[PDB]
Amino acid sequence: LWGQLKELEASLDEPNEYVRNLERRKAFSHWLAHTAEERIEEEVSLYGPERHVEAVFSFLTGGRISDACRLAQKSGDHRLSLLLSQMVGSQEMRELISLQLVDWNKLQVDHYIQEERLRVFCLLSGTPVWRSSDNRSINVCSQLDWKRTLAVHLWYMLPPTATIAQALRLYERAFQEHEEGEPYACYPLPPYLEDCSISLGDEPSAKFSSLQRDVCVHLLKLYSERQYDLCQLLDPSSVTPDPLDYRLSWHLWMVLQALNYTHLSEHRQGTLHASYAAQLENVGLWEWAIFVLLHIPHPHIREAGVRELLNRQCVVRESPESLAKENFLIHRLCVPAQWVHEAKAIRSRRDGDRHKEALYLLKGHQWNPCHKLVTRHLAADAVINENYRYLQSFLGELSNPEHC
Amino acid sequence: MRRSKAEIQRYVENAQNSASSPREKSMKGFLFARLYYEAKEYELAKRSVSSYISVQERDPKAHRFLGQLFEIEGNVEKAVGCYKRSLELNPTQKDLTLRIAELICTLNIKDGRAEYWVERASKLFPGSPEIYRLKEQLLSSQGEAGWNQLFDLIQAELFARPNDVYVNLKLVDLFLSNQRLEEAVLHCLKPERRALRTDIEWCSCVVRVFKEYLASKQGQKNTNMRMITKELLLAQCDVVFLTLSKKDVQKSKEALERFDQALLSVKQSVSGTDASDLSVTFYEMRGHYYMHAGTLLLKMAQSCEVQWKALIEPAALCYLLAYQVPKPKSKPVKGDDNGQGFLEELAFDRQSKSGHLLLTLSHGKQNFISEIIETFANQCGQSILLKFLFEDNLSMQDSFMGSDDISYVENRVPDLSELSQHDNGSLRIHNGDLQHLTWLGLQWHFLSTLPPLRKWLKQIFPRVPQETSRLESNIPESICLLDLEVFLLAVVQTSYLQLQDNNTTADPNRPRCLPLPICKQLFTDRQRSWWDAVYSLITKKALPGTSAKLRSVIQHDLTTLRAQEKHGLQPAVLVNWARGLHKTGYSLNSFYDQKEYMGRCVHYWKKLLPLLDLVKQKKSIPEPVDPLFKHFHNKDIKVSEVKDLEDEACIAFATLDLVDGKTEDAIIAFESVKNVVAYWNLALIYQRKAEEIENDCLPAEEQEEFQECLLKCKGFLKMICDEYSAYPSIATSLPVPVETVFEMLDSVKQSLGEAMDDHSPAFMENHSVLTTSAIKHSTPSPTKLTISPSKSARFSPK
Amino acid sequence: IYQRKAEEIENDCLPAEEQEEFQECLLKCKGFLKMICDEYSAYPSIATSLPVPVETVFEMLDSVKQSLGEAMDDHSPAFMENHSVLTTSAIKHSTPSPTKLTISPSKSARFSPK
Repeated sequence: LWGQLKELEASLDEPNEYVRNLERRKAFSHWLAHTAEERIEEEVSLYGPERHVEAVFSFLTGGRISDACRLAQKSGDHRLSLLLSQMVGSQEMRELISLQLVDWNKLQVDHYIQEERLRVFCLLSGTPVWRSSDNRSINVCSQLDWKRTLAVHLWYMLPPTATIAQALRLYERAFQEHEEGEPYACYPLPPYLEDCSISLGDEPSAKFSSLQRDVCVHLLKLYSERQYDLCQLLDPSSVTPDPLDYRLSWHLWMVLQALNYTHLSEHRQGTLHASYAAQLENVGLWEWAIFVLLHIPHPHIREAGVRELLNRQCVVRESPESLAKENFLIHRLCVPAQWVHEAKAIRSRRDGDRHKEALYLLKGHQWNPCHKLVTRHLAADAVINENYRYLQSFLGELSNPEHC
Repeated sequence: MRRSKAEIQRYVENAQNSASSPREKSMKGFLFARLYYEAKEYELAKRSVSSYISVQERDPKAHRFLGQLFEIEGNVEKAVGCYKRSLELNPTQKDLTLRIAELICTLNIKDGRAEYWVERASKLFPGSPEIYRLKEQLLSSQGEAGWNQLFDLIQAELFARPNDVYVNLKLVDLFLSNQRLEEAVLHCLKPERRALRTDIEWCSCVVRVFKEYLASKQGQKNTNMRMITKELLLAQCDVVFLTLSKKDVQKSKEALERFDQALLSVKQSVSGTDASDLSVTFYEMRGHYYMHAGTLLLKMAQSCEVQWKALIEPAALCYLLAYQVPKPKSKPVKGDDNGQGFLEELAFDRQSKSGHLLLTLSHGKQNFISEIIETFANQCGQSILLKFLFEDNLSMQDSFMGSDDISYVENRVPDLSELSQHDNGSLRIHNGDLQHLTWLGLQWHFLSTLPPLRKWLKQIFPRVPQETSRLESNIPESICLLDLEVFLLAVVQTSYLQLQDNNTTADPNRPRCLPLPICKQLFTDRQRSWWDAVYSLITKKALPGTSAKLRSVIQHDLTTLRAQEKHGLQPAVLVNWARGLHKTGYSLNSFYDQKEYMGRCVHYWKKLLPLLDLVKQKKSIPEPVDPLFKHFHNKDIKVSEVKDLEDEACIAFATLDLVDGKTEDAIIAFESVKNVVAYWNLALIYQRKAEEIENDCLPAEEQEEFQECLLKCKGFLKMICDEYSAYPSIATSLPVPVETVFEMLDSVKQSLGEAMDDHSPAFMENHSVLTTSAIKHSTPSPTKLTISPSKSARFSPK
Repeated sequence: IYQRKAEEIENDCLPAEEQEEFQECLLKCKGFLKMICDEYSAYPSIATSLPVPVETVFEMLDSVKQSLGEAMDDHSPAFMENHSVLTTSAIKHSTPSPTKLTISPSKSARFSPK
């Protein structure tokens, strides 16, 4: 949808909006064909040599017209193979198949034809639902996932000049209840809900408003409509069964911000940053939870969140891992070394280690707290034990004319 | 596409197999119930919503929906129970309180719950007609105690709604049930009841009550009996009129027969010398009887019971008899204008209708009225008329028509000036009804004469300004008489075109326009809704609380009438408005009125010019999905006609500059068009310039200017004569008869004297200098009054 | 303006639509004349800004009341609540630059100086 296309970079001139839309439509068509590949190979392996028409239908619903033609030819269906060879680029052929279907229905010959075969002719004619003379409804989309259903709308139901937004709108009408027909397409559920047999019992209109859509449909809507709601798109429930998994939602928000989408409310941005930082804190990647919090636009909220996380997770014990995390914060994240030392001073106070507290207050540039701690609690013990070098290390550094 | 039971059940089974808990299955139950209801599977809908209610007991929508399912099954008590529960959970559902009251009254009126629910509904919807009906049903069950409360309820509802036909009928029936016939009569005689005369059930009830009263008092010579007999003849006439419009031919025959017998019964009591109010009403009602008889004959021809040819002459005799009935001679008795002015208004309405129908039925035949009098104004013609109307049901002696003298009929063709006066009288009874106005406008249009819409609109809307300075405003309070005039001109034109397209296969003897009672709706429901909104707002007759909705209707379609952005008008409508306004404005002697009409004419020409450019480019004109005025493709402007319309627009611009007193700019503009109409306007300008110079003692310089003006006038008049001699078809484009051009040319020759006939200076060789600067016809933008006093307007209207 | 609009509509045989427009024009005229009287009653100094003697405003207000008749004195529709729609487009008072005479003849100037 948004990435660099090699075909658009090969032109020295600014590519016309029509050429951009055509190459984007081809890239999206290739994406749809690749998403169906694993499932079509499974389906074709199951149908065997006896159900060659169902295997031909499966290849057509993946855009693999050449392999559908070869399978039909190998199975001895030379008439179907000839028909399929003519489908690449002729609108006239689609109209002739549509006339042929109408004539079979008028003559009541359609009832003697296998349903799977009529379904192939319906697909090739660009008719999504066909009513046979026997009052049987042949639905092309009935056995398709929402991705193959959308692909059939893009390849067979629309002209080769049609935009991604036109294909999406036609697919949306296909699963909505309308005065002109029964819904014939599946609703675009997330993949963890695709196998949930949600029995759509007799009241479907009130249930679709509660059913989360796949993140891919939300992205296709955002591409078609620049003002589409980002709150639904960035909800974890569009991707995962776990409502606490903010991994994809947070990274999508960073990419959408890089694409100049800015219409996400500051409150929802704050929720995404806080939820993903809390997920990383629980996994023990709290140094990366700081990185996530550093994306917060508001300086005071950002600063408060970073210091709060440092105060919780900063360890006073020098392990090679703790020092690697500190080096990551200071050198890669550019976090002030002062704040890391302040957090270590607060932790040393909790642990009762007044020596380490004084050392980290000194390194943290907290001169007044350091001086009060040294004078009240370290000076008397150092004088009584004659440890003058120890008291001189703190008081010597504090004695600098800029600190005094 | 209705989902099949099997599709819904597969969807429900899949949605139930995917649910992790019994609670989650039941939470989807409301959606399943709605799907089963859309499939008419009410038992499965009930099970699905009951399974939802057992998990979500506090959802008002589920209890409401369960009540609807029980109501469809006819289980009223369970429905009322579910609706009560929904109303308890959400009291904002005022509609449910009314539905509970209706259902309880339907189940058992003697239920003490019914009074509570009806009174609770009455507090939520004060003055609802449905609550009045429920209270009527309750009180009708309570005997004598119910009677007094029902009387008080009816008086309260009549105070809130005096024009409700149903409540007025119920009051009369309640007087009749208590043998209070005198009060039923007194209630029918109330002057506020004149508004109910448009309803057939009311007029039939009034007729019934008055007949019963007159029967009960037979033998008492009371002044009240003459008054009730007068109002009975009026109410019978209304029943005939309403039956002619709203019922079939057979019911119209029976209504006219009852009116015939009523007139016959009164004829013996009316001696021809008595100037009594009953005698005046009897002769007025005789005229209405014949007008309605002629209308019934044309109705029988319209239903294909009889051929048009056989009923035209008999119907024309009936309209002749109706037209010739003398108007009631008003003695202005100082003090009670409400009774006698009404019979005069009826007489004007009869004379207008009958006179226009005589002109329609004659098809322009000069001797038509004479042929009808000779053929049918005799006892044999009466016997033929009686047979057409009543077949063998009435004898010549048992009929008013058979006993009436029709032999004394004058050979009087309706005069157009008298008809225009009668039309102004008829407008008072119809109160600005759009059907009446459109019908009159069509009658004048079939005569090729402009309807006097300005006079009609000033009578209907006496407080509306003639023009507005804010044509770009769409505010309803900015409406002017010119907006209403162009609306009526377009309605009349669109009605005329619609009658032509429907008449291309009609009998040559069929009247071009039918009488109002039997005439189809001449306008669209949108044109009705706009006119009724304007009328209700301006006359302050709008119902309380409706005024915001009425303003929105007006504001939308006022943009169309003013030809604002995206107006969606057909060009032919703009041409008709500009022409209608040009002709009306030119015929007015008032400078201010001429300027307003010419200013508005020029406004529509300026809006039409860009559409003529589209037609010249062979581009299609945008048509609205629901237009205020229908587009008629038989009147689409042809590319050949575009030049003549551009020249007509230029003439209208030059005429406005002339009316503004910019005489020199107008001369230059007329000289540019080079058409007979422009030469005629140039001749008139130079004649007026010569008459302004004509004072009995001119200086030699003013004598040369006078002679130059007369020579220029002679020049342009000669060009008109020379063009007319080449093409006699030009007589149709001339604003005046060609005789007036010759008379003016001969007067100008007499004033020039014989001594100048041999020196024509080459009238066109010396003005070949001034190149192309687009003359911007600027209307002044509103720059603040700076009074500079030094040009007295030189233009007095002599 | 509204008085002249009413006088242009005043012909002796008006359609019901033209009778409503006539009454609306007279009600608008009465409204503006009343506003002048109400402002004069608050500030008598306004008599110096008026183009006419205040007596002529009262005479015109009383003639307009006589033409409306006594039957409408009790129903004031809120004279200013319904024209709160059209945003700011600078009304360019353009004088016409001299574009060459194209004669389109179809609007007779409606304004005769009576």
